[PDB]
Amino acid sequence: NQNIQVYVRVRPLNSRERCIRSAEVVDVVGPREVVTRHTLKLTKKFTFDRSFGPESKQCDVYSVVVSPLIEEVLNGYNCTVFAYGQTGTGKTHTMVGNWEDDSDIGIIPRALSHLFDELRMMEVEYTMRISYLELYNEELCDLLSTDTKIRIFDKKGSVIIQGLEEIPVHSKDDVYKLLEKGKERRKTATTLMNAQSSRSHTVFSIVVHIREMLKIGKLNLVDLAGSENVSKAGNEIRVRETVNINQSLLTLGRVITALVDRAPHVPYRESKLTRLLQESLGGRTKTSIIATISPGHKDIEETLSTLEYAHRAKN
Amino acid sequence: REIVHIQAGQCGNQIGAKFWEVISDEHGIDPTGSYHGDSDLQLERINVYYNEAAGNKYVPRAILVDLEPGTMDSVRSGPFGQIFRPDNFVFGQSGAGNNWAKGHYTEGAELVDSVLDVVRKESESCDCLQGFQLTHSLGGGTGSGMGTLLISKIREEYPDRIMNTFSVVPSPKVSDTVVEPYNATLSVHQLVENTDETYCIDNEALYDICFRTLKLTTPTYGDLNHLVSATMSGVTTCLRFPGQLNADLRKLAVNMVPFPRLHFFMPGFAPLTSRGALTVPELTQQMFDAKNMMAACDPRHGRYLTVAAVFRGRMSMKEVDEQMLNVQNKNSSYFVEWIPNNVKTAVCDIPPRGLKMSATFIGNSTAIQELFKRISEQFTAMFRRKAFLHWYTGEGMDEMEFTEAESNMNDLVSEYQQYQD
Amino acid sequence: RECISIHVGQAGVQIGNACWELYCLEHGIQPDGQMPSFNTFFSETGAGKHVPRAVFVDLEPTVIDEVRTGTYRQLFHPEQLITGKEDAANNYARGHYTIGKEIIDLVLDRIRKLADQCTGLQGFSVFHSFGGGTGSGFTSLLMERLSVDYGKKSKLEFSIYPAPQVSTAVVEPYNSILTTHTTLEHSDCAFMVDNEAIYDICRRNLDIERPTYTNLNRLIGQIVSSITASLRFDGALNVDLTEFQTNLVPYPRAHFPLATYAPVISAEKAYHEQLSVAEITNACFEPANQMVKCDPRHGKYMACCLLYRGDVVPKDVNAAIATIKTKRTIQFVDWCPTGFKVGINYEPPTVVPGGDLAKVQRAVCMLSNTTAIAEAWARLDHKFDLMYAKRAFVHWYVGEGMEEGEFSEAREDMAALEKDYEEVGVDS
Ligand SMILES: Nc1nc2c(ncn2[C@@H]2O[C@H](COP(=O)(O)OP(=O)(O)OP(=O)(O)O)[C@@H](O)[C@H]2O)c(=O)[nH]1
Ligand SMILES: Nc1nc2c(ncn2[C@@H]2O[C@H](COP(=O)(O)OP(=O)(O)O)[C@@H](O)[C@H]2O)c(=O)[nH]1
Ligand SMILES: [Mg+2]
Repeated sequence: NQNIQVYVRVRPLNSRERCIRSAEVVDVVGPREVVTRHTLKLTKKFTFDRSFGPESKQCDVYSVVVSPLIEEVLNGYNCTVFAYGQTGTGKTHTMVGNWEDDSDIGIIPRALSHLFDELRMMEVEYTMRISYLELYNEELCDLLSTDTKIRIFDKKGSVIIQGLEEIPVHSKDDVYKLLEKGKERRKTATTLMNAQSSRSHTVFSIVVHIREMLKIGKLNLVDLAGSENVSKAGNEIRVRETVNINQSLLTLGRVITALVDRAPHVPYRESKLTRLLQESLGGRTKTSIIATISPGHKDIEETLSTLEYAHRAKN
Repeated sequence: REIVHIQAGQCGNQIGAKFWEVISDEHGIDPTGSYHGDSDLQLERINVYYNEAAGNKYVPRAILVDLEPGTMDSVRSGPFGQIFRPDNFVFGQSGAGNNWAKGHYTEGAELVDSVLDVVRKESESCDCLQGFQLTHSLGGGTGSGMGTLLISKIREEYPDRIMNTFSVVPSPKVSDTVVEPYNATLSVHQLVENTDETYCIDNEALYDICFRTLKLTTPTYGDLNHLVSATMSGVTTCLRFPGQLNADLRKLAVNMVPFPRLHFFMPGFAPLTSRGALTVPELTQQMFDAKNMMAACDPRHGRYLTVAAVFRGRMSMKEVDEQMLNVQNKNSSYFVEWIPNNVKTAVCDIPPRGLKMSATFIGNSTAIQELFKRISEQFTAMFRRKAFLHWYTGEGMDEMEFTEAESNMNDLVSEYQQYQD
Repeated sequence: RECISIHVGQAGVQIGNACWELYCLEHGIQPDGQMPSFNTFFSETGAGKHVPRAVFVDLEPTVIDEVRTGTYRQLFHPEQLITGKEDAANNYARGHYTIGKEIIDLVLDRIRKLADQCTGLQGFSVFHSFGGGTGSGFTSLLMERLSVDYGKKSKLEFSIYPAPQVSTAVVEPYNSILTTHTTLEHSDCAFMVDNEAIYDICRRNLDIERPTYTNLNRLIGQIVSSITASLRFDGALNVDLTEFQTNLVPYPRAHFPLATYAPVISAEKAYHEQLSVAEITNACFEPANQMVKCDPRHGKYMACCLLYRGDVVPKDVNAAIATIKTKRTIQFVDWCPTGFKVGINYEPPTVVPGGDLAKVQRAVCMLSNTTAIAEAWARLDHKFDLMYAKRAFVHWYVGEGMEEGEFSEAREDMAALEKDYEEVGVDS
């Protein structure tokens, strides 16, 4: 579609955040616009497509997002969503949630509900094969089974991955186990701060052929890492991780600006992700960018940097 | 501050033969390896290109590699064949016969382990590595075959070094072998992704330059390799000799690469004269001129992104930079709009021997999509017939890989048309 | 009563070749360090050697070896000639973070060593550029620690401003916006110099159509001698550099003056005109001798220093400073009635044996703060803005450790500087 789905969700307060008794800095108006204060003391406004506050239900943030997104995958086209944000409890509650209670699960099992809601809704040849691959140290790692290379196969734009392990599963808890199988082989880097720093841009692919003729549907779940600074990291190996993370984001940040200006040649081959994800962002597709955040006064410079990644120029 | 130099292919080893002939005379180094120059500046930066061995010996930082001995058989027997220590002559028999997969995908790759250890022991001897430097062609078997294979392992091993190479491009004039568009499209599948820069060079433009500028009758391979080697020293000697604006190759690299895939350049020597004035406005007009473009492209048909103007000699700065400014003033359409100053200067205090001044035009134009159109159109009609392809399919190459090579090449064409207007 | 001098970048180091070229000629000091037959910028040894209070640091090892193999290598102590091994590569991220971190710990101790050797430190003056890699990156990292450890000292910056038309690197506007954010927070008074006007003064008033970097820095070195090396000597009305910031900088962020120098003349034409103090002060306020390519008529003035040299009667200056308000085509703010600080040192202007400036008896250096500079910032901001619109060349920085939100962030603090220079003139 012509209008890019630029979103931002605010996480609620934690109990350890209430031990500090820190004041909130976020002001919710509606589902469209949410004012983000800044005390230094200039309250700024950041207008986006839709914004979710700290007191928002996990089905509710999904139904605005994942429920218009799902059917265009099966109706010919494909659709893509990203998950951009730093390490935080708001990041996990967006994707998988807690899961629990069949409604308060994240965007993934609410989709996995609505996938298997569609399997019982109408009856076609549902074949749900799924791969799950990361980008760790500029190579595409098979998180399911890494036993040498991940090879890309291209007649107009359709990119297939070789070396990935597509698993034809047909129950909701299956990929729920596979994501646990994904995290155990996913590379993390131990550190004094954020040791669980498993920082990798990571795709999660749901391709479902729904043939009768031939009918295909591909869904992509992008797990973007947060943009970091090498100075604030203070680490003497981690920098090669860090500078390749940020440079991959900006090339991804370049091509979306190359989309909205209706530029003739959108570049793709410069970064491996958008080369591996060419047609998913480019076509008559609907791209939802997600920025998670935690309120208070701690990650203020981390908060305002996400809004520059979320701000688009319009007529 | 040391650069590794490797020469591969029948082309590049001929080029590097005349190249080290120049640098030896640049410092008064004898063909044996003894210093007989008269300047400390000849003496100061020898380590950048040489290893000082005992008895004031100087072995060049140079590795010769091929699959056929015959070129190195001529070189080691010929002049400046004794300046090398004989360890560096890493080769074998059974040449590729201008087959890319023989040079890259198979046999030629078996020699690579013998090469990289000689690269390793040379790079271990460097106290501060600075970059790598290759000499090859695109349409050659033992030039492009190992030439892509060697740089792939090195950039994996040295992710921080500058990966420059001097690359001879196939012409619209000569088809020496007919498989020359097949070799180019496989190499560009590696050259975009594993180097930081390169230089596109046609034989045909050097045929034009020795004809219309040097007025020489029969331009032999000695003359053209003499001609391209002047820009090779023209790039690096500002880092070595003192200058006003001394600029690293990385200072070129951050100045000439606006987008991480566009790093192809059209070098050009400024004071090209026959034996029948010399100022900075004299130089820059020869820099601007399309006849001095050592690639077979019309740069006025293209548009420029960035221009590097390396200079050599005692020149007043305002005399350069105002004259540099006038180049953007006359044809402001020829440069891209989103870059306000499109040209970088660099002035070395020391000129080469004989001439009091020399400059070096290094440009990144949108004319290079034309030379990419020659290879892709030559790729298309040959791939339809699959004409003389069964050698490579017999060597283990898939048609999708060739299809993914040309589309990635076609990706590179679509950038320059996008940024031209 | 002493001050330190750091030189970084290829620019400010090569300027510092010309600065210490004057100070040895100021007192008959040889390149050795002794006078054949004053304790402000030197340290005298027991053997009569005088070591300068200068440290020369660069990432490139080229220009440092030009000093310690050419002349004046017997002058500086070799522990001061700090030398890197690999270039800055014209990257701010290299100089500010990536490369310069591994040298600055050696660098900061030498400043800490020399400040311990000093007593009564007036502060220090650094020498760099704006469009550089070492002289924008590393000097940004350098004045960070100095603002921490020496919070009470005067920090002076003789930066080279990126010229509008003549520029020597494509990434020069990309590094100026990064430099000014580090500059605006901690620098107390930073001078800019545009290279085009150094050409413009020399091709018209000095009649030299061949200027080199040597010929430019003799003018630049002559001004720095007029600010400091004269004013640490006796005069009729001496002014210290500590009272500068309260005389010249009216606000927190207005500390960007323009220096110039009026008696710039060739050897021949000084025989014609006997230079009085009246015509020299008018020659400071010429739009064509501003040393930074801006239109002073389009800018209001706030404050203006006039530092003098040689035989000068102050009674003539009071008539001459009244003459400027009599010749009022300048715009002056209604904030400040009397932005004219006079300072007259008794020392003459000195000649360099090889330069083309004649032996005048009197010399005037003029510092000034005008609102014409927002026009100058608007040029460099446009040059930035199109490159960030394309995300041009940014992968050499985010491939080195910067964030894309930061270049947007640093432009706003540059844009916040543009609000202030609009505010200071409009007020009534
Ligand atoms: N007046 C004068 N200016 C110079 C001189 N050398 C360089 N510059 C100016 O410095 C500006 C850019 O700063 P550079 O010193 O070149 O910065 P760089 O290219 O990164 O080199 P380094 O800072 O040493 O790493 C150029 O635009 C030049 O005009 C000099 O010797 N004299
Ligand atoms: N200038 C120059 N070019 C050469 C020379 N020898 C070969 N070439 C070029 O190299 C190309 C052939 O590549 P080549 O090196 O022979 O293939 P290889 O032997 O398999 O590596 C031809 O297009 C020639 O133009 C030479 O001595 N001088
Ligand atoms: Mg330099």
